[PDB]
Amino acid sequence: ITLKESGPTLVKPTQTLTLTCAFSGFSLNTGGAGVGWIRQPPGKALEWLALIYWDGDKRYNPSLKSRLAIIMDTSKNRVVLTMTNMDPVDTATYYCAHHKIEYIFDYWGQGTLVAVSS
Amino acid sequence: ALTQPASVSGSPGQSITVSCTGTSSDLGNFQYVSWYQHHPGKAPKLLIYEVSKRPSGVSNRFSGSKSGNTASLTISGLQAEDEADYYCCSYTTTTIPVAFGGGTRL
Amino acid sequence: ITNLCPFDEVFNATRFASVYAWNRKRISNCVADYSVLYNLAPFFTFKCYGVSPTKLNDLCFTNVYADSFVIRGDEVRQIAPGQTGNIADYNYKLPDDFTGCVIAWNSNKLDSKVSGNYNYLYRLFRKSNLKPFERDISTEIYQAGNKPCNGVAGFNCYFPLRSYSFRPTYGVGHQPYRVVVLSFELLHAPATVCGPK
Repeated sequence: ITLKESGPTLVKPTQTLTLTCAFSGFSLNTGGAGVGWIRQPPGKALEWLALIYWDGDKRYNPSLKSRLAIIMDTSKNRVVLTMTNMDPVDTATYYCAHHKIEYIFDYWGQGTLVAVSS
Repeated sequence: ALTQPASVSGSPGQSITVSCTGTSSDLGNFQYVSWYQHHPGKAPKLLIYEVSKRPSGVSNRFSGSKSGNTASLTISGLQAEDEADYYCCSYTTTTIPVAFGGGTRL
Repeated sequence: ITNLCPFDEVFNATRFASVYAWNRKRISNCVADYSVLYNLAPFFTFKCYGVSPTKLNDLCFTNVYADSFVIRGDEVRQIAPGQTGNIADYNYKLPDDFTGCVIAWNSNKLDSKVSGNYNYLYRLFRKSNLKPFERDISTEIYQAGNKPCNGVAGFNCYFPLRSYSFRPTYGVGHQPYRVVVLSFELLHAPATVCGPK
């Protein structure tokens, strides 16, 4: 059970992020499961961003739904995170997670960090 | 969001305990609270689910319980590797549905 | 006499049909013992109206059928032979001479979503009542008494479907609580299913 995601380590603030995360083997025949993304800036605390179920449902968080986008490969290859209007206050590292009801975030990944290149 | 003790410390071996708490109006709660360890450079992992339950492949020294509007976890057997953060998470009902809280420091 | 017929499909399906449109899966030509049920989950209710679960392993059924519902919270009590209510006047119904019984368990872990699950719909109101064991998938705008309307919406003209918002914080009393309803007939015809002996 391995999780891995890739993205550009250096990003110009005007550039929109396009992040891809792939999972190698899950129980795809289930209900109420999915994959979400979490970020952690230096210090302060965590904050939840978004998560997508297997049925294609789309559940962005309030106050940030404008600047987020989701692309589902639908072939279990990977999932895609897209955000617009990168804000230097949001420089942090983003983690993948196997969302569930029992397990809030069951498994995680090593994580990749990105900062503005202004 | 949630409030947690910023700094917690105690003598090694035994005699240490950490807790989380929050406003009862915001958090319906009644279920679904968990504690996660964090390490520098390593991915987080789950320790406890549904207030007080332990998954497979975890140490027996880790447990916890909640009462009223105060959730807590019990840790015993302090070694040279238990110096890890403990994040407590649950479902809220206003604005963001997920609150991670302040956390801990070891 | 053959292998175990697939109760693992009815009781362990990935998704369940909505309350307004419930599917049926006819099961026949199998030998099944009601023992694997207890290894599923803590049952909120397991009340049986025609027989006792302990003695149910030594009977032969002419035919059986399995349903699939998504009830809301503490309103499960109205699934009974005679009790009326919103889902007992405009949705699935039960006869006054019911046979078989009801298995229900908490499904908050499987059928729940952050910000609620809208995939399940129920019909609040109808032109009249409905006799037991019928379905009505037709969807049309419903007026109120006198003023005619069609397609458009406004004063006393609105859609006849409303979507649940289950959420993961509603707690007991506002939770999915999946349920499956069987149906038996006692030795009226040659038995398609029986128990081990």
